Amino acid sequence: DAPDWPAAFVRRYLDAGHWQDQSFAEALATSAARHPRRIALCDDDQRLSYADLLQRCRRLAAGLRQAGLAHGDTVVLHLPNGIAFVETCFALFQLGVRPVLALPAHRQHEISGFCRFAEAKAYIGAERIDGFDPRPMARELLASGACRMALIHGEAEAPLQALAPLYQADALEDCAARAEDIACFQLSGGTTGTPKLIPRRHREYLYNVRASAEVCGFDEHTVYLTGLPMAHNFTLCCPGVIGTLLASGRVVVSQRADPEHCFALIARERVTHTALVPPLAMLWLDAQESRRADLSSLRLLQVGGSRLGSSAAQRVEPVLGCQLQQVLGMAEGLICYTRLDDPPERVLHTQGRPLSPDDEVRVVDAEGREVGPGEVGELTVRGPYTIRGYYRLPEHNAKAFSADGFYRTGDRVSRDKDGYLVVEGRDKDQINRGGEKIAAEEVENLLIAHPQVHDATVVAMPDSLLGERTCAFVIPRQPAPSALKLKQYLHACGLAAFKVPDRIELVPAFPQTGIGKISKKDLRERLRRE
Ligand SMILES: N#Cc1ccc(C(=O)NS(=O)(=O)OC[C@H]2O[C@@H](n3cnc4c(N)ncnc43)[C@H](O)[C@@H]2O)c(O)c1
Repeated sequence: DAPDWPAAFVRRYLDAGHWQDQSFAEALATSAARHPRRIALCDDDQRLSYADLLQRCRRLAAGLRQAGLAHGDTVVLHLPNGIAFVETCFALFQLGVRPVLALPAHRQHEISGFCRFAEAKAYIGAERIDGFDPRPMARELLASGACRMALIHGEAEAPLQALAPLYQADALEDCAARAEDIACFQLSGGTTGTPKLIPRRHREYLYNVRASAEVCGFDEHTVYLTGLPMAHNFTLCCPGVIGTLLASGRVVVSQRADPEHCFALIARERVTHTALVPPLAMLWLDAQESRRADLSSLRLLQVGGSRLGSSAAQRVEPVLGCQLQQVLGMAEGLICYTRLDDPPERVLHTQGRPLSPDDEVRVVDAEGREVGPGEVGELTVRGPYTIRGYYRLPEHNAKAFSADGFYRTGDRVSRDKDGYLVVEGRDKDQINRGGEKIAAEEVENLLIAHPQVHDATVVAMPDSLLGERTCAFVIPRQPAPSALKLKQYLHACGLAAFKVPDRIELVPAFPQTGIGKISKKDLRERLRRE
């Protein structure tokens, strides 16, 4: 069902001290006991101390148990960023009930799939999420038998049930979860959904949190803004919301990543840390009048999910006044971080080095040969917080994991002389133009350096004579440059002639994935049909 680490690995990871003997609920209880009255979590109106958060989680756990959720059950958790997300997560952790961590952007196709694949006892959602009313969907989940109950935070009508009254139960003090148990199902973030369920276990996911918190300098004075969906691995655990809580910092909830909102929130709450994907970082760097906000509290911006090119990376410290950290991560495991004392050569041009000393990285060619230093190949990895299989997916798992347990990421990377990863992109985003390979990131980074370019993305399109030609989609800043002007600019930059895009499309926006990454797959489909 959930392939485990072989015994030799379990022993090593315990011996090394990576895997400790606490579940998520116990870890939060321990943190809360260190600083019970300090504010742990705040939104626009509500501010919860560690002690009140813990008590609210224990009461909700009692109410969920009364509603029929039992140790070993699964639920689909589909909430917007907020206090209820945190409370519900940790209440389920306490009960040993596993949440599938659905994104706000997920809709009926995904949510129904998750409920059915996991045999979820409940859907837990809100009266509104990401501009969508999920309540008709939730009623259809019940009517079709996708789940047995549907709990809604907010107003709803029968046969949906209300989540808020379950907080009135007497606090449950016991914890049913074991450190070796599956704690939750993360979701894959590939380009061919429906997302796959990723079993994360308490002890390994907590190692992910603790090690990330140390690398990122989290401490008691960390004020973390949720700039991405809390359900996502980056926001939740790297070090994320849970890392902040376990460091006894304070989490500031936001349901929006636009700089007009977030910059005011940073000034009001004296935010110190956040994490974004590159398209959102570009919005923050290009914020106009909003930059009048007092951002002086900001200490660290993590950027990952997709590569932040050096042109944009170089602007972070001058414009925002904070340190940059680049992060390569995946919900399946491996995180790579640039370090807080790393020189600019690493921070501007790489996506970090592996989090754990026991992360085993192999970069291989199509034949499975390990490539030479600085050469590009497929990233494969095994380690102390990287899964050995997706949940209940033996057929796919036989293809996605090597015989010796390495996860095949589908990412193309090289490694520099110090072990830092440099991500070319996804395997499917490669470009072969008449036999000449083109690094899309090289061309994109040059375009993004242009003063009237906001963002740029380069994809392949079919061509009878060359097999593939290239098309750059470019979001301008006014006054917008023409395709011809950008081609002249790339020439002035020294770009090789065959790397200049055959076609340049000026557009207002790019199609995006669930947490805001650019969907190159959607752009290629748009070209293919045309
Ligand atoms: N801390 C942390 C953290 C950060 C991001 C994710 C995340 O993005 N998870 S993910 O499961 O949604 O997607 C994974 C896939 O994103 C791509 N990718 C991610 N970072 C990339 C980068 N800096 N440069 C280029 N590509 C990157 C790869 O293709 C990769 O396989 C996460 O889980 C944790």
